[PDB]
Amino acid sequence: TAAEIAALPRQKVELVDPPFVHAHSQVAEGGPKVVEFTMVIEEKKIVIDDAGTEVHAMAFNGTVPGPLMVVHQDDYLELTLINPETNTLMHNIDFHAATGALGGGGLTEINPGEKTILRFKATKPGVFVYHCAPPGMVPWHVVSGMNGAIMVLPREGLHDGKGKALTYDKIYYVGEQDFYVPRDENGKYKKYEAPGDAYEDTVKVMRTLTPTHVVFNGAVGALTGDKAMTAAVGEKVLIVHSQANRDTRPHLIGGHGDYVWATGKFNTPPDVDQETWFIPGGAAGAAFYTFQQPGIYAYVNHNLIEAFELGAAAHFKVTGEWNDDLMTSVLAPSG
Amino acid sequence: ATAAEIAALPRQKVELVDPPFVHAHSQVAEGGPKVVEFTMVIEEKKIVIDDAGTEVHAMAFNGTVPGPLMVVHQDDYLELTLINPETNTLMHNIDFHAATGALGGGGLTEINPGEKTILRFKATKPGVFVYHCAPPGMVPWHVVSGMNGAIMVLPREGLHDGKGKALTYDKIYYVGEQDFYVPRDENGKYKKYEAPGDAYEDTVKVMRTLTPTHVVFNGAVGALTGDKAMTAAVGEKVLIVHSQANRDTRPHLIGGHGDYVWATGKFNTPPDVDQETWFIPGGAAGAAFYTFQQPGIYAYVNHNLIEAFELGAAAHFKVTGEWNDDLMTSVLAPSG
Amino acid sequence: ATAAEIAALPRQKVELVDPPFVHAHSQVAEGGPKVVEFTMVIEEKKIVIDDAGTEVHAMAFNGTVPGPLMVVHQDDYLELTLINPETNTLMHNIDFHAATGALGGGGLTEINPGEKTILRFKATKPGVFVYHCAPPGMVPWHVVSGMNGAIMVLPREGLHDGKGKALTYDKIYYVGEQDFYVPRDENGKYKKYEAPGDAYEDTVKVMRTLTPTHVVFNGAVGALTGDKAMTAAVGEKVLIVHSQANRDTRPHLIGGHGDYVWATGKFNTPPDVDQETWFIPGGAAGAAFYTFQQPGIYAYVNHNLIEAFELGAAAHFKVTGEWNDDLMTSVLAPSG
Amino acid sequence: ENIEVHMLNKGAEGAMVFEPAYIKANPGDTVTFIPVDKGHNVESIKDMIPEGAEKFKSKINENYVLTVTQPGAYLVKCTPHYAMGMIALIAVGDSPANLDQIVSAKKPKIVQERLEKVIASAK
Ligand SMILES: [Cu+2]
Ligand SMILES: [Cu+2]
Ligand SMILES: [Cu+2]
Ligand SMILES: [Cu+2]
Ligand SMILES: [Cu+2]
Ligand SMILES: [Cu+2]
Ligand SMILES: [Cu+2]
Ligand SMILES: [Gd]
Ligand SMILES: [Gd]
Ligand SMILES: [Gd]
Ligand SMILES: [Gd]
Ligand SMILES: [Gd]
Ligand SMILES: [Gd]
Ligand SMILES: [Gd]
Ligand SMILES: [Gd]
Ligand SMILES: [Gd]
Repeated sequence: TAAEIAALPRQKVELVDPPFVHAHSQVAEGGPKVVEFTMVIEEKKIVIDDAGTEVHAMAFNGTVPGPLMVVHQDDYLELTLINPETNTLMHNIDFHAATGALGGGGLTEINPGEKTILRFKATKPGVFVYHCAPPGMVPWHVVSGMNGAIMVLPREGLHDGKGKALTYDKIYYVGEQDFYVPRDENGKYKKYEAPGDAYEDTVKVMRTLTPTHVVFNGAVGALTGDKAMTAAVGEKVLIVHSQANRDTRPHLIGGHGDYVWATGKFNTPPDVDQETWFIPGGAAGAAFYTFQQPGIYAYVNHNLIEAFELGAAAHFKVTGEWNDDLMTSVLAPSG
Repeated sequence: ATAAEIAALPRQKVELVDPPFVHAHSQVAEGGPKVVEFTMVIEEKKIVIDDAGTEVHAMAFNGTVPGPLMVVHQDDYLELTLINPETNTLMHNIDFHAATGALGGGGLTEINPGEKTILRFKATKPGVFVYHCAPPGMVPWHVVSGMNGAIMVLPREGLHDGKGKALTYDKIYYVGEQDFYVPRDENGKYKKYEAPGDAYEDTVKVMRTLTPTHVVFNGAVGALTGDKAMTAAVGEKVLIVHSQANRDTRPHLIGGHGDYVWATGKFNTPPDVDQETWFIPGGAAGAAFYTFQQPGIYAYVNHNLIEAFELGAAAHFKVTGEWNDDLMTSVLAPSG
Repeated sequence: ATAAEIAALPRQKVELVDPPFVHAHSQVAEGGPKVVEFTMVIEEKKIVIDDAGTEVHAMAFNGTVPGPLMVVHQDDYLELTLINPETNTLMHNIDFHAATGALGGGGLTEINPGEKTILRFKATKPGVFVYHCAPPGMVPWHVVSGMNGAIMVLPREGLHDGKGKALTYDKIYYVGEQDFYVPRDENGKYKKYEAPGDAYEDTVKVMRTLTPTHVVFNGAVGALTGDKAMTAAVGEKVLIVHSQANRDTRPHLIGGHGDYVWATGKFNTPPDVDQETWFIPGGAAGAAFYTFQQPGIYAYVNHNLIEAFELGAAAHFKVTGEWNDDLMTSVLAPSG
Repeated sequence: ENIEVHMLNKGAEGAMVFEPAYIKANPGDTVTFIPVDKGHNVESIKDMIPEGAEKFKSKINENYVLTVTQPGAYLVKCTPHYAMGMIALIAVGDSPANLDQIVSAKKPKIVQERLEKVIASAK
């Protein structure tokens, strides 16, 4: 009833920036609760390639992809969004995990100098992608990096297809983003002064359906080198991945998705023993895998071209003891 | 069944309607197996696909892209009399993915202008499937031109979820998506031709780029909006069949979700559940069932945002009813 | 198992054949775990891919694109001695998706011309998987050049449907699809070179466009048709494994269907059923089993009609037997 | 003086190359290695640098400036792509005493073929 909804406990949660995740418990603690999160949108220029290429990013929480919010099924997410007066474009947020008002976009249009608060009940369990989508300029705001993903976990945590509980020791969220940067006649990326100045030239590139750069974390090499995730032999890790406007195909080089909710829905049984999954543009999935061998492993969109030539490849450093039973070089490379 | 048994089964002629509507039919089969009879004349004509007046010489079964959705039950035989009028200038043929033998019926239905045939096949598997003309040597051209639709063979006992519960839909719409490839001149404007053959070499060039200039539903950008926007009310269960016989799409109802979605378009294959965006691979038709809970206007389109807003893959469903704050409520409307 | 336990297991050497045929193997494992031994020499040469004489500097494991399909059971250890002959000019390496540790074996198999190594890994998961060379810094180039194939680790008890029943196939074929990117000059003619490195910069430019000039099966347009057309007779069950290690495809047997299809290529994952067109994501190999019911010629290809008729992704199976009218019959053949 | 060398994924001789791959220099000159594409570095090869010269190894993706002091030939590689042929020969001073030794030393076949070309067609 109305009194029951108004009596539920409200709890504010501080959000972190990808690929990390804020603090939350797998199994829900207590009954349903209105989770409150606040994110300010920041439109700025960020480099996304070793050649100094720059894309006027539209970012929720100042990070592409936005931060992953996590609540349980039944709990209501209440998010206060704020669009600073410094910005110059009206935005809005549509969460696939909500129902009614184009996913919240019809009741969150806020122009520079305006902020609102929208609350929706998370009625279905599973990762879902949220993204800004102002009527008439949807594709532009999403490609600019204005999209992330939220995970509504079952009140009892996650389990396999037979009911066994699957508890992960760590979870990372890798948002993939396909950009479309305009280049002049000589093939050099073009830069502009404001975000609207590159609207016509960008649309032309988007029509080609061919992204000049596909990456994770908002930049080629953002999750590789010193920023490579981490995991130790015997650790269970859930890797949520989202693509708000392009289909990808995740693959952990050297490992595999033990259980992977490809569709990103918990109710739908998770495939198992997966070498490369598939998440369709407009959707976020999740793979859970227990590391068994130490060393460096790359995780990226199989489209090899998209993972090595565009920039869709990150790397996880894992510590532990090697297991020859699983793999051993009988004869190392030699004459 | 032997020929004598098939000849003694009841025949039922069915008048087909034009998408996205579907002809009258019962979810649960009424009576035993019956030879369903459907007749479609193919008409190669010129249709506009956008507001600018772009025109494409479409090859259309039943005069509509995408062809009409035929619906029979599993076990029933579909007998279709196809007719290629003398006014047309190219031989066609029909290959139904739901049939078995003769390239889906394309090897026994090649009819040149002024010829018609009748092919009957047993619907042995339950699920939506995509049919499409495919003349040896010019397959891709006939399909991209809009010569493809989809039929739904429903389980004799109706549709049920993955555990056995019965799922009955109040209404059903069939949205056929079609990716075209229209040639443009030097100024980047679409080019028009006099006859379908004059646009064959220029089209092939565009088709090789694997990049469609327009991807839409119902045969034109904005075909399912305005007075043509689908309709549904809070508490209504609607099954939306979608097919793509030449390109992979990823359906998504803005503001809603696919409660149960047979992504593969096969009823025997358990339907995923709680889906935000599904995936139907070129050459296949799927089906999503969802009960509306909030009133207002929702857009249903291929998530490829670019394909849904810049190409033309986005329709709109108007829904009447009462808003439900419990599900969603604007605590603070956009203000300073 | 400990090193001593692995050293006491029986070893069996297997002679590999060239796709689409597979080497001899039993569905049900004969005996307990065994170290299977297979050796493949890599040969970088030039293969023609179309009728126009187009040529691609192929890097091929076993001298064939796609490499040969190795088949062991779950639990058995695959030991592969790879050898890169001095005649070659580039260092390679092999990463098997079905292995765990060392980037799939690529970190412990980098061998330059004149070097060979031996890597043994335990096949701990049942299902078809794609293997492919991936030298640090030039991964995509080696894979597109045709340096990839697939291995099938079958459940010790053979394959079974989703309820546990055993599905046994009488014939199995492996069709490796490969998307190339051949550089063309200013007039549109494909360019040919003399060495593999001479075509690296021009190829990368085409690969960036994400638009393959040719997508075929067996390394050439029209490779699995004519003398190579697969074969099957009415009543025969056949498993068709397909892999794409650099591009998403959507298999479809024209005139037939995938009775049971492990789209994800994982046996533990229940196989969809009654599938008209499946979907295998780049970087993955699946498998479809189907019992033929009608005789004649059926085409099997990537539904992307353009990719299957204009690029070259279409093979053909000739099947012998008696036609079944019950399933399909031309009541009225094409006439006036 | 300074000689600039680029590291590329693809160039005139094929994939994974140093351009130029033959560098002529004198004691006190510098060689500046610029990774135009990512994924490359430069490292001296064991026993293929002159007698009293120091070994060197740059980090991947960094611009590296080598100062050359001892006369003689130096074969350098890219650490990740050495097996794919990515090498360069630096010749310091005239008729480098150790050149024939480096040409005869054991190395990958693809390396040997590029080395032979650069000494013929790059000198
Ligand atoms: Cu926005
Ligand atoms: Cu969306
Ligand atoms: Cu036709
Ligand atoms: Cu088809
Ligand atoms: Cu290789
Ligand atoms: Cu791979
Ligand atoms: Cu290098
Ligand atoms: Gd950073
Ligand atoms: Gd740590
Ligand atoms: Gd060792
Ligand atoms: Gd109309
Ligand atoms: Gd009405
Ligand atoms: Gd109100
Ligand atoms: Gd051959
Ligand atoms: Gd035979
Ligand atoms: Gd007859």
